[PDB]
Amino acid sequence: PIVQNLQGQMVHQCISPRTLNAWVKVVEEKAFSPEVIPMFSALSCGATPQDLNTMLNTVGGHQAAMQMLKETINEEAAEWDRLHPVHAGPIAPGQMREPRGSDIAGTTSTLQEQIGWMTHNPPIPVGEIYKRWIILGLNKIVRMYSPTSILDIRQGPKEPFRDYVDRFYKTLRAEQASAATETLLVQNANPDCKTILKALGPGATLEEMMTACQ
Amino acid sequence: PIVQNLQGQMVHQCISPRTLNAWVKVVEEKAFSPEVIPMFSALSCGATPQDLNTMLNTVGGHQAAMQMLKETINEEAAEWDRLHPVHAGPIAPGQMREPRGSDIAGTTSTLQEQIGWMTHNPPIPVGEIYKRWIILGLNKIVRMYSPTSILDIRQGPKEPFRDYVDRFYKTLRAEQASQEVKNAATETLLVQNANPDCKTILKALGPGATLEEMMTACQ
Amino acid sequence: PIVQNLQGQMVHQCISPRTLNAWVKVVEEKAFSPEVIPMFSALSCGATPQDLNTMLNTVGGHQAAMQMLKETINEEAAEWDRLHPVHAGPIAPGQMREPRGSDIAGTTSTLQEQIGWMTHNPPIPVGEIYKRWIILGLNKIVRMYSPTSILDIRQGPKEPFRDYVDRFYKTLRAEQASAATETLLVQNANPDCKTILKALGPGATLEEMMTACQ
Amino acid sequence: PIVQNLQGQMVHQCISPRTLNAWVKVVEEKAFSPEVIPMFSALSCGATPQDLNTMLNTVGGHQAAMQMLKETINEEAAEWDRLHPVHAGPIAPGQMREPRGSDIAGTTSTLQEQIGWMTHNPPIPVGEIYKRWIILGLNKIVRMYSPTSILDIRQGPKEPFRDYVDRFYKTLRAEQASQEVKNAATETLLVQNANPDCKTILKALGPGATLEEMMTACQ
Amino acid sequence: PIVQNLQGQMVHQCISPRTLNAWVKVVEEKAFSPEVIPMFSALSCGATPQDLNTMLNTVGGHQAAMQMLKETINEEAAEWDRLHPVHAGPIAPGQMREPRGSDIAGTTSTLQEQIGWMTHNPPIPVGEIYKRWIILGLNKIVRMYSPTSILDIRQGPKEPFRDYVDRFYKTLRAEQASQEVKNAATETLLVQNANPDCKTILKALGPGATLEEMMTACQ
Amino acid sequence: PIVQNLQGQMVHQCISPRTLNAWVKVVEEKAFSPEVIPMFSALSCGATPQDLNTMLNTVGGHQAAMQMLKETINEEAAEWDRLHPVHAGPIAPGQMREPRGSDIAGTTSTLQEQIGWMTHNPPIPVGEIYKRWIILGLNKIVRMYSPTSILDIRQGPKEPFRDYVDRFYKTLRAEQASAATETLLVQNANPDCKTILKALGPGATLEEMMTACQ
Ligand SMILES: C[C@@H]1CN(c2ccc3c(=O)n(-c4ccc(Cl)c5c(NS(C)(=O)=O)nn(C)c45)c([C@H](Cc4cc(F)cc(F)c4)NC(=O)Cn4nc(C(F)F)c5c4C(F)(F)[C@@H]4C[C@H]54)nc3c2)C[C@H](C)O1
Ligand SMILES: C[C@@H]1CN(c2ccc3c(=O)n(-c4ccc(Cl)c5c(NS(C)(=O)=O)nn(C)c45)c([C@H](Cc4cc(F)cc(F)c4)NC(=O)Cn4nc(C(F)F)c5c4C(F)(F)[C@@H]4C[C@H]54)nc3c2)C[C@H](C)O1
Ligand SMILES: C[C@@H]1CN(c2ccc3c(=O)n(-c4ccc(Cl)c5c(NS(C)(=O)=O)nn(C)c45)c([C@H](Cc4cc(F)cc(F)c4)NC(=O)Cn4nc(C(F)F)c5c4C(F)(F)[C@@H]4C[C@H]54)nc3c2)C[C@H](C)O1
Ligand SMILES: C[C@@H]1CN(c2ccc3c(=O)n(-c4ccc(Cl)c5c(NS(C)(=O)=O)nn(C)c45)c([C@H](Cc4cc(F)cc(F)c4)NC(=O)Cn4nc(C(F)F)c5c4C(F)(F)[C@@H]4C[C@H]54)nc3c2)C[C@H](C)O1
Ligand SMILES: C[C@@H]1CN(c2ccc3c(=O)n(-c4ccc(Cl)c5c(NS(C)(=O)=O)nn(C)c45)c([C@H](Cc4cc(F)cc(F)c4)NC(=O)Cn4nc(C(F)F)c5c4C(F)(F)[C@@H]4C[C@H]54)nc3c2)C[C@H](C)O1
Ligand SMILES: C[C@@H]1CN(c2ccc3c(=O)n(-c4ccc(Cl)c5c(NS(C)(=O)=O)nn(C)c45)c([C@H](Cc4cc(F)cc(F)c4)NC(=O)Cn4nc(C(F)F)c5c4C(F)(F)[C@@H]4C[C@H]54)nc3c2)C[C@H](C)O1
Repeated sequence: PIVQNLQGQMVHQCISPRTLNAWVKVVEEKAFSPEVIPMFSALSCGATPQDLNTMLNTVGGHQAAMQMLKETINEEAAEWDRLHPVHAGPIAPGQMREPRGSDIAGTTSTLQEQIGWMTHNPPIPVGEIYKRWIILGLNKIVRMYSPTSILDIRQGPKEPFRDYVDRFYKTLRAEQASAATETLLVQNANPDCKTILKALGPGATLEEMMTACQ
Repeated sequence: PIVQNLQGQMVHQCISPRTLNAWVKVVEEKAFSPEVIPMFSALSCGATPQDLNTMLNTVGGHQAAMQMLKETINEEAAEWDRLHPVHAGPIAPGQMREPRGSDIAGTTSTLQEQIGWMTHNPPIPVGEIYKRWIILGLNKIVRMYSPTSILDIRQGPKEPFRDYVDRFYKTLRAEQASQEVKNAATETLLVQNANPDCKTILKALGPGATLEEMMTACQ
Repeated sequence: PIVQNLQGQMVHQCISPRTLNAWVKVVEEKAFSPEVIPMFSALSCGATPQDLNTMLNTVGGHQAAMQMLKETINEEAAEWDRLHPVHAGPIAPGQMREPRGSDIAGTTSTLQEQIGWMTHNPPIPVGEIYKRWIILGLNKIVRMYSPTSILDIRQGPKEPFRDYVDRFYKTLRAEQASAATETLLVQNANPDCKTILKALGPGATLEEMMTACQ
Repeated sequence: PIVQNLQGQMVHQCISPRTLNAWVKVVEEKAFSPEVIPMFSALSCGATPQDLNTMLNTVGGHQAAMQMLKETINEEAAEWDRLHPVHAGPIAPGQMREPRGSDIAGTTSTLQEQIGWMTHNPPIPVGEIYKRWIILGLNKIVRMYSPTSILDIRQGPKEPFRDYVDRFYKTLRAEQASQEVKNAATETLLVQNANPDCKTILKALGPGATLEEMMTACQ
Repeated sequence: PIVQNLQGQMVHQCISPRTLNAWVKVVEEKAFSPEVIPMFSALSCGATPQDLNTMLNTVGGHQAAMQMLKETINEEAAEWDRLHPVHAGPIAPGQMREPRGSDIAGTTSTLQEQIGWMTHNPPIPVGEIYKRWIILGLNKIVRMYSPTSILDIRQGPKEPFRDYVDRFYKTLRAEQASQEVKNAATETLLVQNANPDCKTILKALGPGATLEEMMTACQ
Repeated sequence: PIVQNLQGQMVHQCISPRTLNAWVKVVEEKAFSPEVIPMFSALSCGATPQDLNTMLNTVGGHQAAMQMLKETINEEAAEWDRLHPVHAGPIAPGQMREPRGSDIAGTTSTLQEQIGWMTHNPPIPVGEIYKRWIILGLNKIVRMYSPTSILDIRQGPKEPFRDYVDRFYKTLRAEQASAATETLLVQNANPDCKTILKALGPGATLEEMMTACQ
């Protein structure tokens, strides 16, 4: 990653073994549960495109997801190239070239070039641009890996309301990855709780609803 | 988080994997037992709003509690906006804007804006303001997750007094109430709901006895 | 805590996750065995009152003990207020106020005020004062949690002398938490060892005693 | 490894126990699954040739693979010597010599010589050159350890499409081939070797469908 | 402990949780096997007397050994006071006092006094002096905890020579004796107490054979 | 160890608990498998003779090996003393003395003297000299602990060639610790693989051999 040293300057630092392992293990433990995306984003704080590729290349399995991710990255990179076409020809000696999409993804750029862009004045934040594309792709994967539509999360006749609400927002977390939808919560409650929730009224907070269905 | 460097400057530092994992694991292990709140507050020392959202977003499960937390944050943010309204209309290009409640919550503000506020002179401590809101929400969650009411904690006939007092204060710790209200609950209930053998001993010590004296006398 | 940076100045630092976890785990593993007190004192090196309250608030269970601790703190704080009463009235603009007992305990003081006291020239070491009160209370808890009086640690007829001595000083550790008492060691030995210890003489070292009863 | 200090200088630092253990454990856990290569490259960030040899020498078992690695290194070192021959004959006493391939591999060079090359102005990045050789050797090993050929990955009649695509790209990941060759293999095989029900759905999407569209359609 | 900072000054640093835990765990795992002593000495690198007491006080159990340690410390402290008596009578207010044995042991000295002595110019290394006393006490404890005497280590009839030599030097390592005495024990016992088949082979090598030659010959 | 601080100067640092534990655990897990030697050498980066003695004194068991190591060290130290005899007599006040072999081994030198030698201009690298002697001794131990001669690693009739090659080079690793020997690999292969390897020809790489015997 690129971070600040004790002195105040922006310098490259190796990715730490702790970071590497934490990322591999969260995917081993949780696959593409929604909380894997904020974990990715935090563990890639300050990352270069090289570091982002390292993180993704160390995922064990899930290679269909990783190919979908590559396809998303290539779509965003094409849009980048359409918005920011690069000068064709040899670049001036010693000077910074403009990054294309495959440079942002770390495929056609060197680490030194990535550092140059990310620390230039003004900077071209190629790590953050690439991370945005990766997170867009990972949100698609989350939604796809979600096993159940929110329309089908419905409270069982013996199911505690809190357990139902947990299932509902766990599912909505994934489904929304990539408003009124939350009104399904009352619609999909069981008859005893729905009767209580309807008499409660429509301005009730979730806390009020959960207390009333205790 | 924001930390001091050797030049004396306050600067951004990435949240550590150790911190991230520690928070996820405390919720895995303890759910919303009362000690989760002080652990959250300490693990979020120096946190930006971004970092606070990262910590909450990484909680596994408990999504009903997380939605309740979001509703508490929105309530506090609305009160912030009532107390500290931001003057409407475009502002001078290139200058620092004033944060509204959704800025403090990290929803409508960038990291750079959060750093700018937190290191301004004088600082606008948006991380600490948001943390206060989150802690208010967690207090509500701990009360809701508590499986026992303090009125139902009564000493068993074969129950050691220390075990009863442990249950009593475990339950009271999770209630949401001022210390004045909590300590009044103790004056009203603790001796009253001891078992007959212990209660006769405790009444003889008088209303001035310390807990140490009560526990030693019932050992 | 407040510690020295690489440069030589006293600054506030966040409590580390490692410290937080170590403290919670020693209480989970050992409850109020005597060695928990020196572990507390070392893990709270440099602590502010805020940090000390953090450490205590993260203890799982043992809430009767924690209430006893609060009562001890309030007694010491009252004694503080009796010895160091604070000026009544508004304090001069920009100047340091005097801490009362509830300020030392972190209840009515801010972190910034705690830092100010602890780094002032001369300092008011409110972290160390509060830690003394906490350790006084924890020593009371240790003694109370001790299951057996030292008078009742008596060597069994088949019990190796070393195992007995281990039980004796384990118990004395807790009982003394808050001289001649150690002469109980010979008094409470079994007949075969007592016969050997008495013939050894009264100046014997523990090593000499243990060797002789091997 | 070589790292920057506060005076801005590049200086040697000892390899950490955490790094050493992380590498030994990834080989223990994953053997030569493809992700071992990116993990090796990241854990050897800033490595000298000495450090690279330390990492390889600490691998437990897999000594046939390690001997194959040494043979690849010797092949690359010979090509280095053909492209960049070192002028024969004694050189000026006290001056920096030019590295030959066995110097880059850490066999005939001292640590001090490696530091000298890596921090020279301009640098001779012998750690990065050796690492490239090692990665070429590991690519060969991963292909050899792969238990399946991409031609034998065919969807089972009861196999979820996502599980089949996972197997397909797990296998393709281990093959040693340009991305052009690998993606041609996909165009030639992935739909062709789907099971009848999935294949009829995929053919109807057309050759332009994305993998997301294919996987969603076969769910 | 006392450590160097960037300004070149020796300054106090808090004992780390990692150090604390490492020491408690080595005693949990190994009790007073001989390697506990070098581990104690290394983990107490730079320690003040306060830190040394912290380490000892955190040992779980083994309180007979801990009391023996205190008695050894008091013996050494008394010898310190005989060799380096502190002039009696009040001293100049505000100046550094001289440490007596109980000051070195951390009992009658403050942390500030310990820092003052250890960083004085010239230093009075009270941490190192106390550590020497503790190590003398631990040497006694290791000898006492050893379950075997070197006279009772004799090779079994089916016992590999290497296993016998391992037992022999494990036992000798725990004895409390100069290296001269220990190596004389080896010359007197090791070959003598080998089993008949090994003993005939070892006698033929002669009294000049190395242990490597003895072990290779009896393999 | 002696290492560089953030500022660029060579200073003594305590051995870390992590290093201490890693070394003890690799010997617990692997005894004297060949990879223990490169692990030792890396974990002792920058070590003083004191630190090297610490590392060896913390090995659990294997005390016959450790005595063999001491005997190797004493042989190398005697050779040192023969090559670099020290001045007999009192050394000049305030000046550096010359190390003898037992000084290099940490037996008759203080830590301060070790630091002085290792940081002098020019330096006497007593840590590295001692480490060389230790590694010479550890290589002897590896070879001795190896259970099987390379002459006796022979492929079974049903044994996969890769598994045989693994056994062969695992054994050669240890045997060589302290060229044509690798031609035993074809000699010691089973009849089916030997037939294939001989028809392959004599210039084949190991990769070619392993592929052909798949
Ligand atoms: C000498 C150094 C070079 N070091 C480099 C250098 C550059 C790149 C580098 O640039 N990228 C890189 C980034 C972004 C794009 Cl879009 C491309 C790209 N686009 S393309 C021409 O259309 O295929 N090609 N590459 C190479 C891209 C990649 C990507 C990263 C990735 C992106 C993703 F989204 C999902 C991920 F898991 C990983 N890794 C792969 O691709 C690996 N892989 N291989 C196959 C094929 F066998 F089936 C498959 C993958 C897979 F992605 F895992 C997925 C299952 C399918 N690694 C690299 C590694 C590695 C080191 C060990 O030594
Ligand atoms: C590109 C970056 C951007 N990165 C950002 C940026 C900004 C915000 C960011 O600002 N916030 C944020 C903070 C505070 C407020 Cl009040 C709001 C808000 N108020 S609102 C319009 O009324 O819905 N909206 N958001 C987005 C808010 C949040 C909150 C945080 C949270 C607050 C809480 F209290 C409890 C928590 F566990 C987590 N996370 C969510 O909301 C996720 N979530 N989704 C649903 C729904 F799908 F089912 C549910 C949650 C849930 F909260 F967990 C709860 C179960 C219900 N994350 C963010 C992430 C993520 C990263 C991977 O990539
Ligand atoms: C916004 C911030 C504010 N952050 C603060 C700020 C201030 C204080 C802060 O000042 N203190 C604090 C310090 C010292 C004193 Cl004496 C008092 C005090 N004296 S009093 C008016 O007589 O009750 N009141 N308080 C609040 C005191 C405390 C004490 C500490 C403690 C002292 C003890 F000795 C034993 C401990 F385990 C913990 N924690 C509690 O009290 C918690 N608690 N609650 C009950 C009640 F439900 F049953 C019980 C406890 C219990 F102690 F555990 C025990 C079982 C009984 N935490 C605080 C937390 C928390 C953070 C998450 O967000
Ligand atoms: C005093 C110090 C010196 N410290 C040094 C110094 C220099 C080198 C050093 O330079 N290299 C080094 C690097 C690159 C090349 Cl190509 C050569 C080379 N080419 S060659 C003349 O053709 O054999 N020889 N060496 C020594 C090379 C090596 C290589 C590294 C390696 C490369 C690889 F690719 C795969 C690996 F796992 C490890 N380690 C080995 O070789 C060990 N080994 N031994 C045998 C044989 F016994 F059975 C086998 C191995 C094996 F490789 F594991 C494989 C199973 C076969 N270690 C070194 C160690 C060790 C320390 C403890 O103390
Ligand atoms: C306010 C702070 C003050 N903090 C201090 C301050 C000072 C000292 C401090 O100075 N020392 C200290 C150092 C050296 C000497 Cl020789 C003495 C001494 N000599 S004496 C007058 O003859 O008894 N007295 N003390 C207090 C000494 C000790 C010693 C250390 C020790 C030395 C040993 F060798 C073996 C050890 F395991 C530990 N710890 C004990 O003694 C505890 N203990 N108690 C008993 C008895 F109850 F059963 C027993 C022990 C025992 F030692 F474990 C052993 C089983 C017998 N701790 C201290 C703690 C503790 C913190 C939580 O809060
Ligand atoms: C006050 C400080 C002093 N601190 C010191 C200071 C100095 C030295 C110090 O100098 N060395 C030291 C270094 C090198 C040499 Cl060659 C000698 C030496 N040569 S000799 C006169 O011929 O015996 N004597 N010593 C003391 C030497 C040693 C060696 C190291 C070692 C070298 C080896 F190769 C293999 C190892 F495992 C360890 N440790 C031992 O010897 C321990 N030991 N004891 C016996 C005996 F009981 F059976 C046996 C060992 C054994 F080695 F393990 C092996 C099983 C046989 N430790 C020391 C510790 C320890 C601390 C806790 O407190």
